[PDB]
Amino acid sequence: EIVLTQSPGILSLSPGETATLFCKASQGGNAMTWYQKRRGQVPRLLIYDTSRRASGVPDRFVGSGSGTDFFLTINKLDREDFAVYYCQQFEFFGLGSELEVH
Amino acid sequence: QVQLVQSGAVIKTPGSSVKISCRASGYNFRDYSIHWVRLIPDKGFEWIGWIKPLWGAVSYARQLQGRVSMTRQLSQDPDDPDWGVAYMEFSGLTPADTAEYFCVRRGSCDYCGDFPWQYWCQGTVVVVS
Amino acid sequence: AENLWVTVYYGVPVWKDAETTLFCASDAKAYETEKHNVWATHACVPTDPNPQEIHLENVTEEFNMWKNNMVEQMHTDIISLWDQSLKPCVKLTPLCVTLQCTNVTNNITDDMRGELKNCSFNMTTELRDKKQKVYSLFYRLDVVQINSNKEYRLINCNTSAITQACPKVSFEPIPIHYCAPAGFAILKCKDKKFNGTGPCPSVSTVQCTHGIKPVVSTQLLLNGSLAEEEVMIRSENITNNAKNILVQFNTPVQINCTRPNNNTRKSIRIGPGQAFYATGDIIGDIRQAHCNVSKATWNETLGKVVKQLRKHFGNNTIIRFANSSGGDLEVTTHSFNCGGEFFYCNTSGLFNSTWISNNDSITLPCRIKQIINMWQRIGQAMYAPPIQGVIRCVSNITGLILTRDGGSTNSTTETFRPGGGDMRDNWRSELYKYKVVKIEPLGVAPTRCKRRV
Amino acid sequence: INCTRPNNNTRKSIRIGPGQAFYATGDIIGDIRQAHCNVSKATWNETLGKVVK
Amino acid sequence: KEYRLINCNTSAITQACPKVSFEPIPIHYCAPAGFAILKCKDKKFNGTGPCPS
Amino acid sequence: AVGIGAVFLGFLGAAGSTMGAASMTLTVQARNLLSGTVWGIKQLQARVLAVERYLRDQQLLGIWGCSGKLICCTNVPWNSSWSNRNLSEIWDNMTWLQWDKEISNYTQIIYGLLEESQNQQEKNEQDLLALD
Amino acid sequence: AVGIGAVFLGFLGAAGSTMGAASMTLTVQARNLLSGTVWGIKQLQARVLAVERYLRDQQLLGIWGCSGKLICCTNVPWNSSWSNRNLSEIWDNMTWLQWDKEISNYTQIIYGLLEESQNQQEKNEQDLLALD
Ligand SMILES: *[C@@H]1O[C@H](CO)[C@@H](O[C@@H]2O[C@H](CO)[C@@H](O[C@@H]3O[C@H](CO[C@H]4O[C@H](CO)[C@@H](O)[C@H](O)[C@@H]4O)[C@@H](O)[C@H](O[C@H]4O[C@H](CO)[C@@H](O)[C@H](O)[C@@H]4O)[C@@H]3O)[C@H](O)[C@H]2NC(C)=O)[C@H](O)[C@H]1NC(C)=O
Ligand SMILES: *[C@@H]1O[C@H](CO)[C@@H](O[C@@H]2O[C@H](CO)[C@@H](O[C@@H]3O[C@H](CO[C@H]4O[C@H](CO)[C@@H](O)[C@H](O)[C@@H]4O)[C@@H](O)[C@H](O[C@H]4O[C@H](CO)[C@@H](O)[C@H](O)[C@@H]4O)[C@@H]3O)[C@H](O)[C@H]2NC(C)=O)[C@H](O)[C@H]1NC(C)=O
Ligand SMILES: *[C@@H]1O[C@H](CO)[C@@H](O[C@@H]2O[C@H](CO)[C@@H](O[C@@H]3O[C@H](CO)[C@@H](O)[C@H](O[C@H]4O[C@H](CO)[C@@H](O)[C@H](O)[C@@H]4O)[C@@H]3O)[C@H](O)[C@H]2NC(C)=O)[C@H](O)[C@H]1NC(C)=O
Ligand SMILES: *[C@@H]1O[C@H](CO)[C@@H](O[C@@H]2O[C@H](CO)[C@@H](O[C@@H]3O[C@H](CO)[C@@H](O)[C@H](O[C@H]4O[C@H](CO)[C@@H](O)[C@H](O)[C@@H]4O)[C@@H]3O)[C@H](O)[C@H]2NC(C)=O)[C@H](O)[C@H]1NC(C)=O
Ligand SMILES: *[C@@H]1O[C@H](CO)[C@@H](O[C@@H]2O[C@H](CO)[C@@H](O[C@@H]3O[C@H](CO)[C@@H](O)[C@H](O[C@H]4O[C@H](CO)[C@@H](O)[C@H](O)[C@@H]4O)[C@@H]3O)[C@H](O)[C@H]2NC(C)=O)[C@H](O)[C@H]1NC(C)=O
Ligand SMILES: *[C@@H]1O[C@H](CO)[C@@H](O[C@@H]2O[C@H](CO)[C@@H](O[C@@H]3O[C@H](CO)[C@@H](O)[C@H](O)[C@@H]3O)[C@H](O)[C@H]2NC(C)=O)[C@H](O)[C@H]1NC(C)=O
Ligand SMILES: *[C@@H]1O[C@H](CO)[C@@H](O[C@@H]2O[C@H](CO)[C@@H](O[C@@H]3O[C@H](CO)[C@@H](O)[C@H](O)[C@@H]3O)[C@H](O)[C@H]2NC(C)=O)[C@H](O)[C@H]1NC(C)=O
Ligand SMILES: *[C@@H]1O[C@H](CO)[C@@H](O[C@@H]2O[C@H](CO)[C@@H](O[C@@H]3O[C@H](CO)[C@@H](O)[C@H](O)[C@@H]3O)[C@H](O)[C@H]2NC(C)=O)[C@H](O)[C@H]1NC(C)=O
Ligand SMILES: *[C@@H]1O[C@H](CO)[C@@H](O[C@@H]2O[C@H](CO)[C@@H](O[C@@H]3O[C@H](CO)[C@@H](O)[C@H](O)[C@@H]3O)[C@H](O)[C@H]2NC(C)=O)[C@H](O)[C@H]1NC(C)=O
Ligand SMILES: *[C@@H]1O[C@H](CO)[C@@H](O[C@@H]2O[C@H](CO)[C@@H](O[C@@H]3O[C@H](CO)[C@@H](O)[C@H](O)[C@@H]3O)[C@H](O)[C@H]2NC(C)=O)[C@H](O)[C@H]1NC(C)=O
Ligand SMILES: *[C@@H]1O[C@H](CO)[C@@H](O[C@@H]2O[C@H](CO)[C@@H](O)[C@H](O)[C@H]2NC(C)=O)[C@H](O)[C@H]1NC(C)=O
Ligand SMILES: *[C@@H]1O[C@H](CO)[C@@H](O[C@@H]2O[C@H](CO)[C@@H](O)[C@H](O)[C@H]2NC(C)=O)[C@H](O)[C@H]1NC(C)=O
Ligand SMILES: *[C@@H]1O[C@H](CO)[C@@H](O[C@@H]2O[C@H](CO)[C@@H](O)[C@H](O)[C@H]2NC(C)=O)[C@H](O)[C@H]1NC(C)=O
Ligand SMILES: *[C@@H]1O[C@H](CO)[C@@H](O[C@@H]2O[C@H](CO)[C@@H](O)[C@H](O)[C@H]2NC(C)=O)[C@H](O)[C@H]1NC(C)=O
Ligand SMILES: *[C@@H]1O[C@H](CO)[C@@H](O)[C@H](O)[C@H]1NC(C)=O
Ligand SMILES: *[C@@H]1O[C@H](CO)[C@@H](O)[C@H](O)[C@H]1NC(C)=O
Ligand SMILES: *[C@@H]1O[C@H](CO)[C@@H](O)[C@H](O)[C@H]1NC(C)=O
Ligand SMILES: *[C@@H]1O[C@H](CO)[C@@H](O)[C@H](O)[C@H]1NC(C)=O
Repeated sequence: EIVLTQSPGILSLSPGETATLFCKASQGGNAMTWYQKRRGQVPRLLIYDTSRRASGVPDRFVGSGSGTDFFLTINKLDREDFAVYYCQQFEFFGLGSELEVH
Repeated sequence: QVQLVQSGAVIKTPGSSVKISCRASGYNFRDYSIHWVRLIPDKGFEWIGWIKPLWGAVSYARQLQGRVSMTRQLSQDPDDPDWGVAYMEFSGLTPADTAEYFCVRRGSCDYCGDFPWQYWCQGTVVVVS
Repeated sequence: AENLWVTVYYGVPVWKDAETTLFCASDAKAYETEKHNVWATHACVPTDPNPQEIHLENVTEEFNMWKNNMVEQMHTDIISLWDQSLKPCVKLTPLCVTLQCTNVTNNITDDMRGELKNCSFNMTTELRDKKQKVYSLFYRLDVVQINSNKEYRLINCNTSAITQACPKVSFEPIPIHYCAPAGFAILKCKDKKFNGTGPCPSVSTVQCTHGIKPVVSTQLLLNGSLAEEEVMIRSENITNNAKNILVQFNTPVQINCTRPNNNTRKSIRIGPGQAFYATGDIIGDIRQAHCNVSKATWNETLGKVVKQLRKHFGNNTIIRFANSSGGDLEVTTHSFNCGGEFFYCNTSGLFNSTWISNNDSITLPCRIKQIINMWQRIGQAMYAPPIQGVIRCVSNITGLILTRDGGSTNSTTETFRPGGGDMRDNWRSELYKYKVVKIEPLGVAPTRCKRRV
Repeated sequence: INCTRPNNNTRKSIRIGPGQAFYATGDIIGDIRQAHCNVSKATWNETLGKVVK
Repeated sequence: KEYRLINCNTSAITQACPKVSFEPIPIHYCAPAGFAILKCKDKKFNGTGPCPS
Repeated sequence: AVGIGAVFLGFLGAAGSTMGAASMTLTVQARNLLSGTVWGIKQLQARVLAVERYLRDQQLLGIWGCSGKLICCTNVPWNSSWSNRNLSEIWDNMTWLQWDKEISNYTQIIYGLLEESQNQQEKNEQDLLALD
Repeated sequence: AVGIGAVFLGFLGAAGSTMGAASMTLTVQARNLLSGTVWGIKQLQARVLAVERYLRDQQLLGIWGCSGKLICCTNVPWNSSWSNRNLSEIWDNMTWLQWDKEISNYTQIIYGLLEESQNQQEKNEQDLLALD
């Protein structure tokens, strides 16, 4: 079974900067998906097919990567962008990351 | 627009049965899959199963087999051919099932696959004690 | 010299990929059964014998069965032909009425249930004033309980009307040929091993396809075209478990199915010029309609597909099978149309096996529905008339449709299950070898010549 | 120009037979008022002055 | 005291479907190959005669 | 005389080969282009789509120098900035399918160049026979 | 080079101007002529009416001297009893819309003159290449 690994994860930063979370797969060849969950709300789709953005998505979220290694990079951090993030290849799932205000 | 509606929250005794409706409105129901997924604290997400309502063809996960059942009810009239009802049913309840459940539908683009679920319900919290 | 001049060339052989309409045409033997009794001769020019199938050298194109078009218009066209074959036939409006029913005369064990119910009711005669009392037979899957006494009604009379097919028009398939109009061509990959995606190094163009017989079946597709040598599995994304898996195997395996109960039809009149066909007396013992396949050929072909399937999932893997998981009626079992009557036949007896890393015949029982509803349209239910005599039919099982279970949590076994799903996959089992391309003349190239004044 | 009907209305589905729907007009929740239209005074008078001129 | 419908002595009667809406939508007209549509853009043109632009 | 020679192929038969050999046969690729109860509407719109395409091509060829020559030459010099290929290699190395992806960028301009060239040549020869 | 020059107009763009300036552009007026459940019958009869008109015009031009020249000259002298106009004024004074009402009487005869002239010229050159 394909297991995803999440990297750094617990990440505390200030507004106005850029940040990047990392994920690595146990099996290459497939695509990638990124999900945002805020506090006490319903999760929301950011990135499907490893580079494409959904509706209601500003383009300052940029996903990239190849093979097994994928990066999610947000430039120009805002207050609403502090949330929990998930990587997704198939029915499998990764553990998540944490964006906190520093 | 696409809209999903889940049911109200529930507390159950151990070893009980729970039936959860997921009502869909705003699109032609006979053309899209419906997936069921769960969310436990300190667990992340965990996929349960998927159902196509054109013939009700289902599939469940392997580690949850024998304990779940998915049915559907279509809309049969030439007036409102869009709305539809999915039913999930869960038996053999344990205290580890303390979680929140969600029914989802995928995105509707060209390179949209099947697993990138776009539209979500508002989630039903289930407590077993 | 170095002033090369442009030169235009008309009729350069080159093409592009495109999408357009197509052309339906069949043989001349289908016109012998006259007066449009079979469909697809309302809209069929007779095919011209020995069309050209011209061969090509070096040129190599890529194909893709999954985003291929023209299958969509095939699924449209069969539905449209089905609907065009019904409007000249009678409606069954005055039949929705209160039914007085009972059990048929049979020494019934109490725990078994009757598959036949025997009902009587009222019906209008040719005039408007007389009304008569008449009786007929029905299966249990067509009447339900309305709610001392005991009375039933039909299943469909609370959401829709009901149309009887005409007994003139037959149901057997016939070889439909597809052809391109003027200004296109159809390519064809003749490679021996081509899974279904990518480049094919030996192509050939064509003007019309081979014979295609449209049969409707949910699992275990019938009367198909088998591959050359091995047993080929094909899928779109294998690690994705949402997509089905098409298995085409080499040697066909014979299958028999039969209904043994002798039947007598009967003609009730509804009014002026309206006929209606009941099911009268039953001469013989009430047996159960069933299907036979051979044992060892089935086991050997399953060994073949295990041996071929092991390459896509590593060698040391336990592989097993299981029956259908659930859902509506016509997707758990497999279902077909033999002799002008529809069968739904249980398949749990075939998919129970497990496979380690290193004369007798199987029967399976069926059921018979009289009313049907294919394609699950919202207001369209079709009745089917009964027929005469004992019915049997022989066919070749050719292919298979499978679905992997989405097994997480570290299990080495990979079970497989049959799943019918769409009707489109049966056509995709036969149009996996044709894309349609559009001619483009008038190329332009530089060379050393110049037009004089 | 505004126009409105204020009476709240409830539809109702009678069945005629096999697969035939029919829509009646059921109960009326509220006071029975009269449907009407409003226009502004001075704009109407000024435009009529325009067309007279 | 009993009534009947107004139209049931000269005709049948067809119910509209509740699916199909009634609001208008911008219909564009176009000419086929080999014609053209002219248009007077003059500010004052009453409806008859020559138009210079 | 001929024991075994290359006879001819079907239309698009040569299209794998090089352009020099493919230019020997054009008439085969040209002839298979014209000809060889709701369904009648689909057949009729198919046939009129076919003749519409062929008539567009005939008109577009007519407005250049050659109406019905089927092989033309003209007075527009080849700019090597489009193709950057040698003469020696193209007629003995590449196919038209290979060619079209290489010349795909520089289209829709060459057509206008041919239009202007034919127009200016027609008005100049018009002036020539005007003084004649 | 060119700061501001007259680029080109749409089809029928020049048609208010004089004929001398309008004769510079014909290809624009020529190209916009071919291309750019009962209703399908109306569209199909519209399309076949269009191609019927264009084919009639192509044939009527073909039976004269010039098939696809788009500008011709011939061997029929202008009789001044039709037009009674000077050469100096027509190319620098009048429009085609202005022209057509003036030459409206003398039509359907000039066409037959062109027919007979082309016929006699073809049979005489036929006799020339017959003795050749
Ligand atoms: C996969 O493909 C196989 C091979 O074709 C199909 O098997 C055939 O199915 C057809 C059904 O269309 C069968 O055809 C039927 O045969 C009956 C018996 O015919 C014999 O007897 C007559 C009369 O004595 C002889 O002339 C003849 O030579 C045969 O020896 C016929 O009685 C049937 O016709 C009935 O219906 C028509 C309709 O109006 C009436 O006009 C007739 O009078 C008659 O009542 C029909 O012809 C055929 O027997 C099957 N087997 C073979 C070997 O061809 C499978 O059906 C197909 N798979 C599936 C799933 O359908
Ligand atoms: C597709 O085809 C398959 C293969 O045939 C079918 O699978 C079988 O389905 C039956 C369902 O009826 C399975 O269950 C068996 O049903 C029996 C019916 O119970 C009657 O008798 C009991 C008393 O014994 C009464 O109380 C009751 O009211 C009924 O009248 C059970 O009795 C069977 O039990 C057997 O096994 C147990 C355990 O060993 C013993 O204790 C019993 O004494 C008895 O021996 C049994 O449960 C049957 O098992 C299935 N077959 C196999 C091989 O497993 C599918 O049903 C069919 N698909 C569809 C949709 O029908
Ligand atoms: C497994 O499932 C996938 C779908 O989940 C299935 O589809 C293939 O996915 C790949 C993606 O890895 C597709 O490749 C793309 O094709 C499009 C076609 O135009 C290109 O535009 C893409 O370009 C990429 O790079 C660009 C550079 O800027 C980006 O802008 C662009 O967004 C893309 O990132 C890319 O080449 C592929 O077309 C599909 N389909 C097929 C038939 O391959 C895949 O087939 C399944 N199987 C396997 C073994 O993966
Ligand atoms: C489905 O039903 C069909 C019904 O027609 C059935 O097909 C028939 O099966 C029989 C027996 O399986 C076939 O009969 C064979 O005939 C050939 C040639 O005559 C013989 O070689 C065979 O045995 C003969 O020789 C034996 C000695 O070697 C003798 O002992 C024997 O009595 C014979 O004389 C064999 O019997 C028949 O040819 C087919 N017919 C057709 C049209 O297929 C089919 O078997 C059923 N399906 C399954 C899976 O059982
Ligand atoms: C037909 O019905 C429509 C119903 O929408 C109605 O249109 C609305 O009318 C009201 C009042 O005529 C408009 O409200 C206005 O709002 C603007 C901007 O907010 C204000 O400038 C106006 O007054 C404001 O300021 C006043 C002080 O100067 C305050 O005393 C006052 O409370 C406001 O704060 C004015 O109220 C509204 O914008 C429209 N809406 C639309 C969509 O047209 C319309 O008037 C009716 N027709 C007729 C002929 O009455
Ligand atoms: C259920 O099906 C049965 C047969 O399968 C039908 O029963 C038959 O009904 C007829 C009615 O005319 C009976 O005929 C009568 O039989 C007696 C016997 O001597 C004869 O004297 C009468 O003159 C008349 O011919 C027939 O007997 C009866 N069959 C049996 C076995 O009794 C029946 O119509 C069906 N419907 C029901 C029971 O609602
Ligand atoms: C078919 O048509 C026949 C004949 O029209 C129907 O028979 C009628 O059935 C009703 C109810 O079963 C009878 O009403 C009963 O009358 C008796 C005595 O008259 C009374 O004791 C009962 O309480 C009830 O009122 C009716 O008389 C009878 N008519 C005739 C002529 O027999 C029949 O019901 C229709 N339907 C079917 C399914 O058979
Ligand atoms: C069905 O046939 C197609 C075509 O042969 C197969 O697709 C091809 O699969 C191979 C893997 O065996 C792909 O190779 C991979 O290429 C990437 C490119 O970077 C490389 O990084 C990988 O390490 C690997 O070598 C290949 O790209 C792919 N596509 C084509 C056009 O060849 C397919 O695998 C076959 N089988 C099935 C079950 O679908
Ligand atoms: C696929 O295989 C499974 C396992 O063989 C089948 O499950 C079996 O389903 C039948 C009917 O759904 C169960 O029969 C039961 O009989 C009692 C008798 O009174 C009745 O009260 C029950 O309501 C039920 O009908 C049977 O117990 C069950 N077997 C097991 C081991 O749980 C399943 O039906 C198969 N699928 C198909 C389409 O055949
Ligand atoms: C609408 O516009 C048209 C076009 O301008 C007007 O029609 C024109 O009306 C004038 C009168 O104001 C006509 O002039 C008259 O001409 C005759 C010719 O002999 C002369 O004898 C009279 O004394 C008078 O001058 C003119 O002929 C007529 N047509 C055209 C083509 O200009 C029309 O009056 C306008 N207004 C309305 C309300 O229709
Ligand atoms: C017709 O068949 C049904 C089905 O067997 C019979 O229903 C039985 O009714 C008795 C008494 O009501 C019950 O004890 C049985 O358990 C029932 N069987 C089933 C399978 O539930 C019915 O009695 C039959 N009617 C006649 C007239 O024979
Ligand atoms: C099925 O039933 C019919 C109807 O009884 C049987 O046809 C009869 O066959 C016998 C034997 O030749 C004749 O004497 C009868 O006249 C036939 N009746 C009719 C109406 O044709 C038929 O044989 C039965 N099928 C079997 C027994 O396989
Ligand atoms: C089903 O399979 C049988 C053989 O298992 C096929 O029968 C062969 O058909 C071809 C073509 O008509 C003949 O040349 C052969 O002589 C037949 N027999 C054998 C043993 O190959 C049959 O065509 C298949 N299809 C159908 C519809 O019956
Ligand atoms: C018109 O009548 C309907 C029907 O009673 C009213 O809808 C109700 O609104 C109240 C307030 O939210 C709800 O509690 C009821 O459940 C609603 N009923 C239905 C059937 O939806 C509606 O509010 C009325 N319109 C008004 C008062 O303007
Ligand atoms: C029609 O009857 C069936 C019988 O069970 C029922 O399930 C269905 O809901 C009914 N439909 C309507 C519209 O009454
Ligand atoms: C299939 O046949 C082989 C060899 O005869 C045998 O070993 C195997 O057990 C058979 N399959 C099953 C499921 O029994
Ligand atoms: C499992 O496989 C074998 C052969 O089919 C047998 O023991 C049993 O009947 C099968 N199970 C079922 C439920 O039929
Ligand atoms: C139908 O009824 C109306 C009611 O007044 C009457 O005016 C009209 O003449 C009637 N028409 C016929 C044909 O009876």
